[PDB]
Amino acid sequence: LGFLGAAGSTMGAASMTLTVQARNLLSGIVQQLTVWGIKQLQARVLAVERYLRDQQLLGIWGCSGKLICCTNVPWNSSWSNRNLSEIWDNMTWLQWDKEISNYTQIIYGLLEESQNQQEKNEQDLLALD
Amino acid sequence: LGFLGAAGSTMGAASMTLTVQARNLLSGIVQQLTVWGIKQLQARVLAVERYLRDQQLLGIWGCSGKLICCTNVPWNSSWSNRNLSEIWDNMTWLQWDKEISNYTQIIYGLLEESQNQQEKNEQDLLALD
Amino acid sequence: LGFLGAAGSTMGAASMTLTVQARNLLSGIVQQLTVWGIKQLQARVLAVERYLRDQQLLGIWGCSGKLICCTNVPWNSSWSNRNLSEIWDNMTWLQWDKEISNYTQIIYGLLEESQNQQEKNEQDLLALD
Amino acid sequence: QVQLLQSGAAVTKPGASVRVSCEASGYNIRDYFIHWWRQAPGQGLQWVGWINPKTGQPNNPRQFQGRVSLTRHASWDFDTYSFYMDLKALRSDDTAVYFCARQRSDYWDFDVWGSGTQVTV
Amino acid sequence: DIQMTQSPSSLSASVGDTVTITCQANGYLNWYQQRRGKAPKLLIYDGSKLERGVPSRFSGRRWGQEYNLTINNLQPEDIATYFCQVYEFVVPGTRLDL
Amino acid sequence: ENLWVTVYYGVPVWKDAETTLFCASDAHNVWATHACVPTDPNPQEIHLENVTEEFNMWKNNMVEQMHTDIISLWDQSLKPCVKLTPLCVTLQCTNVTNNITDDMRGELKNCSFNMTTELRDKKQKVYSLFYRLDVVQINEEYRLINCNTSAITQACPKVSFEPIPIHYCAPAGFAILKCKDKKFNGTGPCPSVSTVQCTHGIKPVVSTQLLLNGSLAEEEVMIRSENITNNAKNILVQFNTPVQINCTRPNNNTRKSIRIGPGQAFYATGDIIGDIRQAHCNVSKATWNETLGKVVKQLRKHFGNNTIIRFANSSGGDLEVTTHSFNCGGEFFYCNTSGLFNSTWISNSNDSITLPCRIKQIINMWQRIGQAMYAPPIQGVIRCVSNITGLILTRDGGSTNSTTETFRPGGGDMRDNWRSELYKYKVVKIEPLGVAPTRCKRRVV
Amino acid sequence: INEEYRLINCNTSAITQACPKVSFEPIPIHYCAPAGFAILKCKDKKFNGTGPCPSVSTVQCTHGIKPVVSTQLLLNGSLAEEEVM
Amino acid sequence: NPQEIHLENVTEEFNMWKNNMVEQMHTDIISLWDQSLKPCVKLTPLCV
Amino acid sequence: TLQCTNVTNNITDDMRGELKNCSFNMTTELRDKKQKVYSLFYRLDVVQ
Ligand SMILES: *[C@@H]1O[C@H](CO)[C@@H](O[C@@H]2O[C@H](CO)[C@@H](O[C@@H]3O[C@H](CO[C@H]4O[C@H](CO[C@H]5O[C@H](CO)[C@@H](O)[C@H](O)[C@@H]5O[C@H]5O[C@H](CO)[C@@H](O)[C@H](O)[C@@H]5O)[C@@H](O)[C@H](O[C@H]5O[C@H](CO)[C@@H](O)[C@H](O)[C@@H]5O)[C@@H]4O)[C@@H](O)[C@H](O[C@H]4O[C@H](CO)[C@@H](O)[C@H](O)[C@@H]4O[C@H]4O[C@H](CO)[C@@H](O)[C@H](O)[C@@H]4O)[C@@H]3O)[C@H](O)[C@H]2NC(C)=O)[C@H](O)[C@H]1NC(C)=O
Ligand SMILES: *[C@@H]1O[C@H](CO)[C@@H](O[C@@H]2O[C@H](CO)[C@@H](O[C@@H]3O[C@H](CO[C@H]4O[C@H](CO[C@H]5O[C@H](CO)[C@@H](O)[C@H](O)[C@@H]5O)[C@@H](O)[C@H](O[C@H]5O[C@H](CO)[C@@H](O)[C@H](O)[C@@H]5O)[C@@H]4O)[C@@H](O)[C@H](O[C@H]4O[C@H](CO)[C@@H](O)[C@H](O)[C@@H]4O[C@H]4O[C@H](CO)[C@@H](O)[C@H](O)[C@@H]4O)[C@@H]3O)[C@H](O)[C@H]2NC(C)=O)[C@H](O)[C@H]1NC(C)=O
Ligand SMILES: *[C@@H]1O[C@H](CO)[C@@H](O[C@@H]2O[C@H](CO)[C@@H](O[C@@H]3O[C@H](CO)[C@@H](O)[C@H](O)[C@@H]3O)[C@H](O)[C@H]2NC(C)=O)[C@H](O)[C@H]1NC(C)=O
Ligand SMILES: *[C@@H]1O[C@H](CO)[C@@H](O[C@@H]2O[C@H](CO)[C@@H](O[C@@H]3O[C@H](CO)[C@@H](O)[C@H](O)[C@@H]3O)[C@H](O)[C@H]2NC(C)=O)[C@H](O)[C@H]1NC(C)=O
Ligand SMILES: *[C@@H]1O[C@H](CO)[C@@H](O[C@@H]2O[C@H](CO)[C@@H](O[C@@H]3O[C@H](CO)[C@@H](O)[C@H](O)[C@@H]3O)[C@H](O)[C@H]2NC(C)=O)[C@H](O)[C@H]1NC(C)=O
Ligand SMILES: *[C@@H]1O[C@H](CO)[C@@H](O[C@@H]2O[C@H](CO)[C@@H](O[C@@H]3O[C@H](CO)[C@@H](O)[C@H](O)[C@@H]3O)[C@H](O)[C@H]2NC(C)=O)[C@H](O)[C@H]1NC(C)=O
Ligand SMILES: *[C@@H]1O[C@H](CO)[C@@H](O[C@@H]2O[C@H](CO)[C@@H](O)[C@H](O)[C@H]2NC(C)=O)[C@H](O)[C@H]1NC(C)=O
Ligand SMILES: *[C@@H]1O[C@H](CO)[C@@H](O[C@@H]2O[C@H](CO)[C@@H](O)[C@H](O)[C@H]2NC(C)=O)[C@H](O)[C@H]1NC(C)=O
Ligand SMILES: *[C@@H]1O[C@H](CO)[C@@H](O[C@@H]2O[C@H](CO)[C@@H](O)[C@H](O)[C@H]2NC(C)=O)[C@H](O)[C@H]1NC(C)=O
Ligand SMILES: *[C@@H]1O[C@H](CO)[C@@H](O[C@@H]2O[C@H](CO)[C@@H](O)[C@H](O)[C@H]2NC(C)=O)[C@H](O)[C@H]1NC(C)=O
Ligand SMILES: *[C@@H]1O[C@H](CO)[C@@H](O[C@@H]2O[C@H](CO)[C@@H](O)[C@H](O)[C@H]2NC(C)=O)[C@H](O)[C@H]1NC(C)=O
Ligand SMILES: *[C@@H]1O[C@H](CO)[C@@H](O[C@@H]2O[C@H](CO)[C@@H](O)[C@H](O)[C@H]2NC(C)=O)[C@H](O)[C@H]1NC(C)=O
Ligand SMILES: *[C@@H]1O[C@H](CO)[C@@H](O[C@@H]2O[C@H](CO)[C@@H](O)[C@H](O)[C@H]2NC(C)=O)[C@H](O)[C@H]1NC(C)=O
Ligand SMILES: *[C@@H]1O[C@H](CO)[C@@H](O)[C@H](O)[C@H]1NC(C)=O
Ligand SMILES: *[C@@H]1O[C@H](CO)[C@@H](O)[C@H](O)[C@H]1NC(C)=O
Ligand SMILES: *[C@@H]1O[C@H](CO)[C@@H](O)[C@H](O)[C@H]1NC(C)=O
Ligand SMILES: *[C@@H]1O[C@H](CO)[C@@H](O)[C@H](O)[C@H]1NC(C)=O
Ligand SMILES: *[C@@H]1O[C@H](CO)[C@@H](O)[C@H](O)[C@H]1NC(C)=O
Ligand SMILES: *[C@@H]1O[C@H](CO)[C@@H](O)[C@H](O)[C@H]1NC(C)=O
Repeated sequence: LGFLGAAGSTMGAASMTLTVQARNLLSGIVQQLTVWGIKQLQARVLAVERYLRDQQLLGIWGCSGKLICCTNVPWNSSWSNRNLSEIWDNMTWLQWDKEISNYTQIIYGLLEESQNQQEKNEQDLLALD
Repeated sequence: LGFLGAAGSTMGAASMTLTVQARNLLSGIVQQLTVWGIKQLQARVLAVERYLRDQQLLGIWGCSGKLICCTNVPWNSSWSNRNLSEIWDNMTWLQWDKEISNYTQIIYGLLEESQNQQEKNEQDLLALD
Repeated sequence: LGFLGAAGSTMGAASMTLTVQARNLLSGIVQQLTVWGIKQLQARVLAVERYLRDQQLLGIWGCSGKLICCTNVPWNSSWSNRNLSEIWDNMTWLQWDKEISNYTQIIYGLLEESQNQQEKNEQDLLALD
Repeated sequence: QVQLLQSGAAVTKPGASVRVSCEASGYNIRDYFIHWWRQAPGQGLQWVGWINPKTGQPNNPRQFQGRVSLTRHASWDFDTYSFYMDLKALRSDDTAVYFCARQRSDYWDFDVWGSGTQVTV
Repeated sequence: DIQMTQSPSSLSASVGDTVTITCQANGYLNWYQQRRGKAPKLLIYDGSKLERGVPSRFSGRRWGQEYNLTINNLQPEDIATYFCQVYEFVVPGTRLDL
Repeated sequence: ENLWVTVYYGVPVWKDAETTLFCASDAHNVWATHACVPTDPNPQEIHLENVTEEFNMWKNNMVEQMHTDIISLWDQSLKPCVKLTPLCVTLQCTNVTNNITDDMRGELKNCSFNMTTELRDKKQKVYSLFYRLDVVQINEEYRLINCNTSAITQACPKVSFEPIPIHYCAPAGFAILKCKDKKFNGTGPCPSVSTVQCTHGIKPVVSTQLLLNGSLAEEEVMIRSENITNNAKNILVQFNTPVQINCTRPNNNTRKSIRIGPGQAFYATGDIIGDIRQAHCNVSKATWNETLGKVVKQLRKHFGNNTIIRFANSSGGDLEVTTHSFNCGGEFFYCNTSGLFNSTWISNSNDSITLPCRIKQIINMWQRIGQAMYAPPIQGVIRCVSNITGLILTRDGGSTNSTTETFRPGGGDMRDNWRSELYKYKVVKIEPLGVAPTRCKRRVV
Repeated sequence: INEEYRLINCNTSAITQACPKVSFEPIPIHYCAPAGFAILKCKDKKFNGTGPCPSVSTVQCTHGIKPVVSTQLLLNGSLAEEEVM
Repeated sequence: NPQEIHLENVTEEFNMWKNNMVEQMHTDIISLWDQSLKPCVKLTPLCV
Repeated sequence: TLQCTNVTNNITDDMRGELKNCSFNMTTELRDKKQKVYSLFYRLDVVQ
């Protein structure tokens, strides 16, 4: 397949092609007044700024340099309740994203400190023995 | 608290809120000729260049993806000599930075190669058995 | 020595000074209309884009935050066949780059999946027990 | 079209001068040297010399020193160039046909030529 | 300096067959074709290439300090003069006729 | 045992490339060096043993960027100055004959005309002195020479034309290599390479037949050209010992100021205090004739050992290329060098020479035609001293029988002036990622 | 013009004509700081010009400042809270 | 949302007449003033 | 102000009144001399 093909498939089969979507997030204007002079220059700075906002998040949750990284936060059923097979084999990332957009900000707070900063200080207390 | 609150507190209690200072280093202009056209465009480029000079340093010392990173360099008392409790419980990061600003360039050289590059090759020589 | 000195030496002796080549990839204009106004501004955006395209690659192969990174791909002799000592002791990175420029695109495809995507899912299905 | 128009024929007495023109019409005129060649009846070509049209600088062989003058002139719309060759002290040997030519590269490969102008004494 | 000499003053081959002309030339080299009372026209520059807009019957090759011009499948109009030039120097060409 | 792939980040490797260098200077003037990052007090330079690179001038891209950058700064400094559109009128001129020599007979004209005042409905009568090279007769009454090709423009007499040394630095991820061989050709392999962060101080001085205020060679006289057998290519000579040349404008000039409308001033030329004499340049006859000897030895190596070598004066062209043209203190000179290139050298006094010069005020700097510029007069007396550090020659073609080569001075293209300074440098791009085989293998966990 | 009139500027400068659909009304303006920087703010009531302010605070950008031009009296500005400073 | 955070226990040194926010407010409204005069009518014929 | 007459030289009747032959005074390259020139204009570009 190619860029965004797995968009059709289910989550289980679409989570085998992460590198394809990940590689096309940086450039594409590889080679070489305001109009067409500052049009471009305003775009290339937004792409770098949007790319660094997500590498920062992944590093804060302890997932730096990875594409799949399971954490130490338990899944509250109040967010959703569906059989694991009814998620990884009969629906898509597009369908699932619309069912969760209300809780991501709640989840993001749990990953940030309530899991990693709680864990980053304990290796300190352990390594001093 | 919020952005820069712990600036009042002692190092021990102020080193529990690192993510707050770390999150506000990238943006905050969430959604948005030379005047107000080329000055701002030079502001957003300087913020990125300053944020990448720090991530490069942390990676060279073996600390990438972390906020607290125990190293393998011993603390020469010629830099300072105060009881551990007289540092983490009765002074602040603002006070300590001025008492140490003369030796950081000395320390930074020990972390860069004299600890990590020395350690990076030993794993190379060990994993070949 | 200094910037690019080891360019004279052999691979074995030149691969102990990687940090000096790595530190000079970001800036050096530390403190500082279109001519000389947008000349510079076009350069500083290309230096960042070229630096992030290589940190992205090192992360996809599992080498983020490192300068030497032992992989798990076997060396096909069809790429080259020379004794190990005839590589690390009597030739340079400039010589070896020309003898290998035809296969890097073949190799780069292996590193991207033939180890990491293959290994990133195994730990996923191993930590579930 | 990259034509190099040339002027008609002429004939005159010995000891007199003569001027022959050559127009350039359809390209970037200021980027290619212009050479002048000469052919005698039943002979090969002969190099008369080249001119640089940006500065206007000539170059002639030692045989023609003091007798030939190569000049150029443009117009205030800068599209048309007129190159002139002037010969001063004519003799019987100068009976020939003269060729405007446009160099193209550093191989001295002359792809375009002019019609040629016959002049005799 | 510059040396240049070409080798059939004039051959007299007829229609159909093919012939070759050889120039010995130190240092680049070009070939031209000139009918009577006409301005020449460029066929082959740098000794090997050929100008866009010429029948492929003409083609040349080089070896050492000897260059070769040869034309395949002669035609009723390919009778003219052929000479080789290096840079200010030219040579009195050759004449072919059926 | 079977070797595995290992990845290295930060290996010394580079390819060739092109970019935009930025410039740096020290500490108002045309080259706008007040918008250049200040240089650093540490010119770090690293030597690279055992490595030989391949240089090639005449394709160096640092030259095609120094050209377009000083053509752009020149226009940037003329945008805010005064437009002299009311100056194309009919003039009424008269010869100047007040205490002149006989060489300046006809070189100065005293013209009078009608100018616009600060009120749209009043005119003023005004006079000023003009050089003969700036006016033409209308019908054999004068007019400025440019009024059928372009419009003139000049004000801002607080901007100087003095050249300032300029360093060209490279951005991050790039480097500048430098050849330290002393007998270096144009192209070929240089076996003593070295790297710098930016070049030495280059002066953007412009000239036509002699190269001025440049750098010297260290061993002997060098002769560089691409395909010296192609007579359509210039030749670049570079001395190893400078030759001095003292030039002057001996007249004592005054400067009026005419309010042409609101907030616009035109700087005419008033009377002259004293005698009217000609401008010139003096050169030492002994030193010049000596270095001309050291040039024919190197010139003989490319041609036969018993060849006759001649020097002649320029053969024609425009005024800019048929003379040695330069700029000394805000005035533009055009000197007749026909007394320097006059000699014949075959195999086997103590005074000076005087070269007469002319002066112009309507300048068309780069061959562009649609925009000229005026040059305001300078108060007092002009004087400068310069080093001659090179030549630009051109060989006469059609020379067979292998004897009597003839050379004449040339010029005209300013790119040859930059190649005489940037022949030592080249720009490369760093490739810090490499792979190689080794025995270690990643520990599966 | 001589002891007939003329505009007063005709011997020093040229005049443009204050484009008639643009207003001169001042409008409050907030000055914000880029990323990696901060703006401190002193909250002392009796604050001098210089010296140590012991009641600091931080903001993302200032209050609304009106760019009012005047010479002898300051107009439409901000007041002190305790007394005259 | 005009956020504002109080910082206890910390005292800083202020100094007007060297503040740099003032030398930038000056040059930024001198420059907006000329930007609004560039595109409108030149009164050249009025000097009569 | 232009001074125009009709073009009637070898026209059909589709073009009766569609072209005008106008003459006027123009500024030359010397600021104090004028020239008298002419040009053809379409009727959709001039008004009486
Ligand atoms: C290749 O490289 C070459 C080397 O760089 C380069 O040559 C150099 O070129 C530059 C540019 O042309 C030259 O710089 C200029 O130099 C001028 C001459 O300055 C010297 O002479 C002055 C006059 O001295 C007399 O008067 C003094 C009293 O004021 C006496 O003390 C003197 O003893 C002398 O007296 C004599 O004359 C009297 C009057 O006739 C007489 O009574 C008396 O008896 C006696 O006979 C000096 O003032 C001047 O001093 C300067 O320099 C010295 C160091 O030498 C310093 O210590 C001083 O502090 C001072 O800076 C020199 O001795 C300059 O006048 C000229 O300056 C003008 O232009 C610049 C730029 O526009 C202005 O900034 C400057 O202010 C001047 O402009 C002003 O002029 C008028 C009148 O002054 C003023 O009203 C107006 O407002 C305007 O602003 C300029 O700097 C340089 O000299 C050359 N070097 C050499 C070695 O010759 C060459 O060009 C290059 N080639 C190429 C092709 O690029
Ligand atoms: C100014 O411009 C002019 C052009 O106007 C430039 O002239 C160019 O100058 C260079 C160098 O001076 C020349 O390169 C040389 O070319 C010759 C001839 O090449 C032809 O013959 C080759 C075979 O020659 C051998 O065999 C014949 C008989 O078969 C003998 O007569 C010969 O003597 C030889 O023994 C043949 O192989 C060539 O074809 C190949 O090359 C061309 C490209 O050139 C390709 O297109 C072809 O496809 C094919 O690949 C050609 O037909 C070569 O013989 C020279 O070889 C030298 O250099 C080799 C490195 O490439 C090296 O390996 C050789 O050993 C040899 O070494 C030389 O130097 C030694 C020093 O010790 C000598 O000892 C040794 O005897 C030998 O002389 C070389 O390649 C250009 O041809 C020439 N171009 C033109 C148009 O004339 C000039 O350089 C310019 N100057 C400047 C300053 O810019
Ligand atoms: C440039 O190339 C030269 C030539 O190889 C290098 O010189 C050589 O460098 C080697 C490596 O240090 C020297 O080897 C030494 O041998 C002695 C005796 O066995 C040993 O005791 C040392 O520990 C070292 O191994 C060698 O003597 C030296 N000279 C030669 C071969 O003549 C040079 O180092 C290179 N420089 C750079 C910057 O690459
Ligand atoms: C070029 O011409 C100018 C104008 O004449 C010359 O400047 C003049 O120089 C003389 C002598 O230096 C000055 O004379 C002085 O006058 C004062 C009184 O004003 C007197 O006290 C002094 O003792 C001296 O006599 C004269 O003022 C000055 N003129 C101006 C307008 O400054 C200049 O010297 C000439 N240059 C050359 C190289 O001849
Ligand atoms: C550049 O300089 C050279 C010499 O330095 C100029 O050539 C000289 O031109 C003058 C004026 O035409 C010649 O003077 C004439 O001499 C004859 C013979 O005595 C006399 O009858 C005339 O009345 C006149 O005085 C002079 O001979 C000549 N020199 C040479 C060696 O030919 C040249 O004209 C200058 N370039 C330009 C563009 O003016
Ligand atoms: C270029 O070089 C030639 C040759 O060196 C110069 O011609 C020579 O000029 C000198 C100086 O006038 C002549 O010397 C004197 O000549 C007169 C009459 O010619 C004679 O009566 C004197 O006794 C003395 O010898 C010399 O004869 C003359 N040579 C020739 C062959 O005419 C020429 O002046 C130089 N041009 C320039 C612009 O420097
Ligand atoms: C598009 O959807 C169809 C059916 O919804 C997919 O076809 C089936 O895919 C499953 C696996 O996802 C296979 O096991 C079946 O054999 C397929 N055929 C059937 C059910 O008839 C199809 O793969 C989807 N396309 C993409 C690109 O995901
Ligand atoms: C500001 O400083 C005061 C005292 O210097 C702090 O008040 C004490 O804080 C410690 C630390 O938790 C408590 O144990 C004491 O009970 C507090 N009161 C005292 C000593 O009287 C105060 O916490 C500091 N505030 C900040 C934000 O750092
Ligand atoms: C602009 O007008 C001038 C005025 O004559 C033209 O001048 C030419 O000048 C050269 C040398 O001064 C003479 O050889 C020519 O004969 C002059 N021209 C003519 C027509 O006689 C100049 O050519 C004009 N410019 C343009 C672009 O036409
Ligand atoms: C140009 O063509 C001629 C033939 O037309 C070549 O001459 C022949 O060369 C071969 C060697 O390859 C000899 O065996 C023949 O005897 C030659 N023919 C004659 C008639 O002598 C010539 O070699 C060609 N030129 C080049 C440079 O290859
Ligand atoms: C400046 O303008 C005046 C116009 O008043 C010119 O004077 C006229 O010159 C013409 C030339 O033949 C005469 O026919 C007029 O009679 C003159 N008018 C007056 C009122 O005397 C004067 O020539 C112009 N000045 C210059 C230098 O051209
Ligand atoms: C140029 O010509 C003008 C005339 O237009 C000269 O100015 C006159 O000079 C004489 C000198 O005695 C005075 O009496 C007159 O009053 C001047 N007339 C004006 C209108 O100023 C000027 O001197 C000449 N300049 C030169 C260098 O010859
Ligand atoms: C061009 O200008 C001339 C001015 O010289 C005009 O001729 C004048 O026309 C007026 C009519 O309003 C007459 O009163 C004058 O007597 C004329 N003067 C001369 C010298 O003839 C002419 O009409 C203008 N041309 C056009 C086409 O309008
Ligand atoms: C899950 O979310 C609900 C809704 O807010 C909450 O009441 C419950 O306590 C949560 N469970 C856990 C374990 O946090
Ligand atoms: C500590 O620093 C002092 C000061 O330079 C030095 O003399 C001493 O050797 C250092 N000791 C260690 C263990 O680094
Ligand atoms: C090595 O590469 C060759 C082609 O270059 C291929 O035929 C062979 O199968 C490869 N070997 C391995 C082990 O991949
Ligand atoms: C100026 O003098 C020259 C000769 O010296 C003469 O030919 C010319 O006509 C004169 N011009 C004027 C305006 O007097
Ligand atoms: C410089 O080039 C010339 C001609 O190409 C050659 O003769 C000379 O040997 C070269 N110099 C060096 C040092 O290679
Ligand atoms: C304020 O300034 C005045 C005079 O400058 C001084 O007397 C007073 O002590 C200052 N107040 C403080 C709190 O520093």
